[PDB]
Amino acid sequence: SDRVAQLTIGNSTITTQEAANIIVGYGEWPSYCSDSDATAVDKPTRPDVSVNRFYTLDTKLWEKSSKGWYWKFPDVLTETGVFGQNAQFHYLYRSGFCIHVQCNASKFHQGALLVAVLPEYVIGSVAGGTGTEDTHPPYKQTQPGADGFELQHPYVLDAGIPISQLTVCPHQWINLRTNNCATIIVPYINALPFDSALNHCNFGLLVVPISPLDYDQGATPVIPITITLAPMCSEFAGLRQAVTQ
Amino acid sequence: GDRVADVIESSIGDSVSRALTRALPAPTGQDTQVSSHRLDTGKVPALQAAEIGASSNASDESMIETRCVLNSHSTAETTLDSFFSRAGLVGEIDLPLEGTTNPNGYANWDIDITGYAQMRRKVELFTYMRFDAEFTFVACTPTGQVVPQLLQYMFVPPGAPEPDSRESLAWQTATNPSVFVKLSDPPAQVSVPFMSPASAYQWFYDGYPTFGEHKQEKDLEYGACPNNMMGTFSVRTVGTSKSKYPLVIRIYMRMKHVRAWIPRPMRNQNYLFKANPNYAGNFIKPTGASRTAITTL
Amino acid sequence: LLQYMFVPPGAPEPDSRESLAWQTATNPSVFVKLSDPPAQVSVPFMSPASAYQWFYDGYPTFGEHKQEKDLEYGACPNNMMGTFSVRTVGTSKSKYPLV
Amino acid sequence: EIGASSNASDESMIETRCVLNSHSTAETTLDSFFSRAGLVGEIDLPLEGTTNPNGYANWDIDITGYAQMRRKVELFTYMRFDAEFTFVACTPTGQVVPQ
Amino acid sequence: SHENSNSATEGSTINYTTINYYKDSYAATAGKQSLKQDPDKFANPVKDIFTEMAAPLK
Amino acid sequence: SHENSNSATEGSTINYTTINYYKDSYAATAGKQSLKQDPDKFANPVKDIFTEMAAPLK
Amino acid sequence: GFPTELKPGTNQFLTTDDGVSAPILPNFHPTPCIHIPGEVRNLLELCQVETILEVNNVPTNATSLMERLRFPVSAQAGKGELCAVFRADPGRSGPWQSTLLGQLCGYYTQWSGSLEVTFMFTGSFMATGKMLIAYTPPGGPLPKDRATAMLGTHVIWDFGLQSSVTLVIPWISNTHYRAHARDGVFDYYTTGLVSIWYQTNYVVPIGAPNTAYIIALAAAQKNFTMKLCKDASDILQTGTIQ
Amino acid sequence: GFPTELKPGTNQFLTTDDGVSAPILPNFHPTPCIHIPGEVRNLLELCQVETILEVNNVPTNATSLMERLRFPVSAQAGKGELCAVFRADPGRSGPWQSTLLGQLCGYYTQWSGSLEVTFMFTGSFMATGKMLIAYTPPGGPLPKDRATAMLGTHVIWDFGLQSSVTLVIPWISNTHYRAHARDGVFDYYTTGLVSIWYQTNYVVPIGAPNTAYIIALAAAQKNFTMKLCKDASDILQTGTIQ
Amino acid sequence: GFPTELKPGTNQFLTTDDGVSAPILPNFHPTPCIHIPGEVRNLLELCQV
Ligand SMILES: CCCCCCCCCCCCC/C=C/[C@H](O)[C@H](N)CO
Ligand SMILES: CCCCCCCCCCCCC/C=C/[C@H](O)[C@H](N)CO
Repeated sequence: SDRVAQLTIGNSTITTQEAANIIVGYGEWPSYCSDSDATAVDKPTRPDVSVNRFYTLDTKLWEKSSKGWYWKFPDVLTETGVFGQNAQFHYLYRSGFCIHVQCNASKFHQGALLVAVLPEYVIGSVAGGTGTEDTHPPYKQTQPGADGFELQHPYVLDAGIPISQLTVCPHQWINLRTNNCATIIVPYINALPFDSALNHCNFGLLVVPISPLDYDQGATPVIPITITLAPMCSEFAGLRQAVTQ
Repeated sequence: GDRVADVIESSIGDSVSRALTRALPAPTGQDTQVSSHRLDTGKVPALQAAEIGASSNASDESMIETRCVLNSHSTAETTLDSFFSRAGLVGEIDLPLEGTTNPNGYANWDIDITGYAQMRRKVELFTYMRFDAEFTFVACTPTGQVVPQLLQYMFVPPGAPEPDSRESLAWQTATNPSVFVKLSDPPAQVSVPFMSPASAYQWFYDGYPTFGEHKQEKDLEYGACPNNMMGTFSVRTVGTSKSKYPLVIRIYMRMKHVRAWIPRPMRNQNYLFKANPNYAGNFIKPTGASRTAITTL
Repeated sequence: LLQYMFVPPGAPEPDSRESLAWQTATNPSVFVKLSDPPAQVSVPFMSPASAYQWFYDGYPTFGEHKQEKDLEYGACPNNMMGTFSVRTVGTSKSKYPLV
Repeated sequence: EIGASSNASDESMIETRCVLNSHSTAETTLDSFFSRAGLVGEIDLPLEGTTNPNGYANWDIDITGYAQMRRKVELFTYMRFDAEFTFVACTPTGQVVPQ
Repeated sequence: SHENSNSATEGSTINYTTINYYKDSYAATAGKQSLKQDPDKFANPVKDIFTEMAAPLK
Repeated sequence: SHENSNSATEGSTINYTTINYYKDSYAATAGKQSLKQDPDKFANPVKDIFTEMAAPLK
Repeated sequence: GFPTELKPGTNQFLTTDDGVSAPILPNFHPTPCIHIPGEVRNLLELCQVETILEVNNVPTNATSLMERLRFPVSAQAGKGELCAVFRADPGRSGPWQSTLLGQLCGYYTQWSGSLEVTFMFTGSFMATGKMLIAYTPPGGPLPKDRATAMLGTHVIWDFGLQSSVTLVIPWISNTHYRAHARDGVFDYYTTGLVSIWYQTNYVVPIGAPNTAYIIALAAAQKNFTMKLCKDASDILQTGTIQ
Repeated sequence: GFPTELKPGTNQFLTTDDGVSAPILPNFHPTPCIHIPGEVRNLLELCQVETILEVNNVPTNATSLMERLRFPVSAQAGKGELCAVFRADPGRSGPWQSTLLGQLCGYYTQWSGSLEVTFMFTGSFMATGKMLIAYTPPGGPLPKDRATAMLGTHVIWDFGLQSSVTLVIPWISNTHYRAHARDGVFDYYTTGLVSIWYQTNYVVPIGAPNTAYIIALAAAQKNFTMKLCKDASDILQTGTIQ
Repeated sequence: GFPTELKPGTNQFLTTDDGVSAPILPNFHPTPCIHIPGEVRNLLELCQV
């Protein structure tokens, strides 16, 4: 926890100083969460720690020709990312999160982003003629990687849903003009009390640059984007298979 | 003996408070002064104001009751049930005397929403829902003339077998509820309970006795032609043989006790298929009627 | 069998038997065989003001006296307001005259 | 363990059941088991023939008419139940007649 | 009496209760103003406090 | 009042009682929680006693 | 038979009614619904959640779909010209058709399509300048100059430290919307307008970009309500929906 | 006639309903039922009464029908091989189809087919040895060795003075059983398994027999319930039933 | 069916009667009528002006 464990670096590309930018709404870790109920002969347990620290996946770069990127959960919690030592064994999973997005730029750049979390974000793929009613949902697209993937048509959100009405979900406006911080908290969202470690992927994270990035020649042409997450209140259990030892 | 323990994740202080019941608003606020009121005094124009408060004839006095309109109508036609008010014609089952559509009298149909794109549009504003259901049945000849005849209706719960021929014992059964009524009688009003195996309607692995969900290895989401085994319907013509009149049956579905969760942006593309919201990725269209310029209308 | 339906003000006009306005979902409809007793029914107070008075009350567009932006024609159905519609149930014509 | 019984026994601070009230949980009683009403009798009356020429037709209560019903009913030795009956008459082509 | 969800679980506290009645005098599932488990309208200690003067520390 | 089985014999004590009513307000044969003949839930003096130590005589 | 009376309203069928239903499965108890968050209580509280609004709805192609949302405020002319105008009709056409408020208006007949809006500026950090925002009440012509628009109601924006502004529209009802006994005879419709004027030129230090982009938002508050549930008519179909 | 209303739901007929009946013999009083013991109150308490379970269901002839019930534990190999495995599906096929729990499961759709079992040993008096019993949770492969099976959950039996052991199965529900909108498209079904491993060889003094036989039982407890009464489908008919 | 009696006055239609009506639009609340002066209470007070 704190800011150290294995990863102790606290200085990104601009090597910034002078305190941090968080802007807290809640009161410093507002309590634990529930356990719910079930209707079968299964029951999970808790792994406590080693998942309670912070994590900083790779930094994607913003350019003028950018279109936006998205992530799927808990795809990045698996081996597809830093973790993967306690994610592919068990069967049940559920957790909150403390997602923090930190950007950085000089005072001469312009542009503005938009963060949003869409629960049960099922992509309708690129489509456009790929006639599929129900044959085989893809796995090479819905799980790109911990790096995310650039969008094709952000206006229709590559699914047919308009981008304009996105702000219904929780969202913040990353504006290069004034601030660079973005802290969001997402509780557990699922119909069933507990989820599986399989193709029942939870909410997806969306980041779309609405205001295009621009500047004058001679300055830095690319602005990095940092992604951090903190799995509040996670669990792991459930396993039964062939020959055991 | 024990050396390791750590959970934390807690906060202490002003969690909850006193327990009261005072569902009545009172005069709140008044006024506060700032500075010299001017138009172009230098910092910002178009300054603000404030009020105190009042709530109809309940709060404060009740000396005069001057509403905006002298009680024209009701003011709550906006709830979820109000939205889901009508009962649209969902099923249009057709029974000819002879032909290829339904030659053997039997006709199988199942509940769905993709039959009406408008209904699907209206129903897909959310993610999770929980509602009851009702059904009404009207039978008439293509020329609209009642005839003397008896009909057999039956509901089929999820996972039950499919009666294919008129001679199928599934028509007999004992577990599948059935309804018998002559068509000259009034229509057959009926209700259907909440038949989902979870707390909200959501597809994927919910049908078939076998497996499901994404990335199949152990199951097919086909089940032959009746994909996604769920609440379906069946209908015969009562008789050891064929009937003497053509029939055109109709369905009327109606929600009741509707509760939604997790709204999402509605839609901005034409629907393509069932259970797979694709779109015209090469024929992407705008949303509103575009105008010529921005300076002028 | 007969099909009745009420049409609220400002709703479109079902012209042909094949018009989807016959289907709709918002226009209330009534179905009853003619051999059955008559179809008693009620209609609430549908005016947009506190009393019945014409002029600018119909059409989605403008109205009142001295037109410049609107026509009080709406084609043949002048003054869009509470109207009625009636069909003969059937994919084809019927076998009896009706009054 | 120690023990607890729903929101009745011990406290009632939180009510976290396994499922948020999906349906009823008692479709297992004897009446629930014996729920439907199966088609037991299928008496047939022709206009002429050999089955029932003289209009009369005699039938008696039994269970062996349905092997499945007999299977379901012979799990016990002693039983005590009431009975009900409903009758539907139709032509082989399914057309009501005045009679 | 009172049932928590319907049989054992929790969550359908004030959502689902009872089943049905006769075909002439029936009812549905809802809540009342009297005879609850616990009124949830108890909070809001502060309503107007000081107008503007909170903390000009910097 | 109360009938033992129906007329004279015993055995149908809480099994069969009364007959029927009108076609609109009818009833059936069952039992209640108040006004019984005798509650049969009276036993179970011991519930947990000593944990294990009963009699290691041999 | 019973001392009853023949009822001259039965035997019929109404599509917008209710009555004694009929359950089919007595032995059933559906899964008890647990409390999942995000439960919506009313079709409202979707009519006052901020949603970005397109005004520069000039492009109609596919790639250039993006800049329908925002419009430029570059520094070429900076004294007295106009930026853009629009109407306040939610469910007819144009801007409000793209937001959620207009989408919900497309399901009723008694609408407002009005009240507060919001403008978020994307100047780099060092841009200064003042914009004039004015509103014209219904039944009025748009001013031909900035001075005329200055009268009535208006507000002067700035770029020093504002980065936001929330103008509010009043609500007024005087005339008759549509009293058509038949269609095709009346074409009298009008509504107030909103305009944006260049107050001062767009100042910028040597080194910062020239063109910025102002975005616009849309929302309402707790005064107005929708009414007269009517069936929406659209073209969101393709015929071939297997 | 009476101030009534025509009811748009009557004149029909439902097969799963009830209402005002009609007795035919008023002058009647059936024999008053005396208290005969063994009165069954619910279809349950047949789902937790012990019933022997067949696992060695290899034979299909008539004379050899007996040893379908029990299986040998003779001493030929005694270090690391497997005895037998099965599934936990009550009402599909195989073992549980022979007991009473599966027979009752064949009348519903929401089953478990799980929980406690029991093994009774029939060694003479002087047989010693240890058996390894392990359970694999759903969505997992059966271990390829005894060491892997040792992990997770397991129990080590013995023959000194045990003559019995009662392993219990937990209950877990995560995925979707069957969400078929139509049949023939999905074939995704899986369940946890149970295995028996030779821990140590089968010791025996010189004079006692070599082959013994372990029997197996089956029962449940008061946690799980059956649901969704559906009509059972069988072939227990011969057509000619006079 | 129910313990009723066949009623020898039903199935007819009277032009000067009333009874159980049937509203068609449940979600409706007409404009609340404010007090406009000159409200006439009876066909009289026109017979003595
Ligand atoms: C397999 C079909 C859906 C594939 C996934 C796309 C979106 C996933 C969430 C919506 C689909 C399931 C949730 C329920 C949506 C509609 O309200 C239901 N059809 C209700 O009838
Ligand atoms: C446009 C038609 C009327 C033109 C103006 C002539 C007289 C104006 C006042 C009377 C007309 C509107 C007020 C209502 C009169 C009648 O009571 C209504 N038709 C009631 O149905």
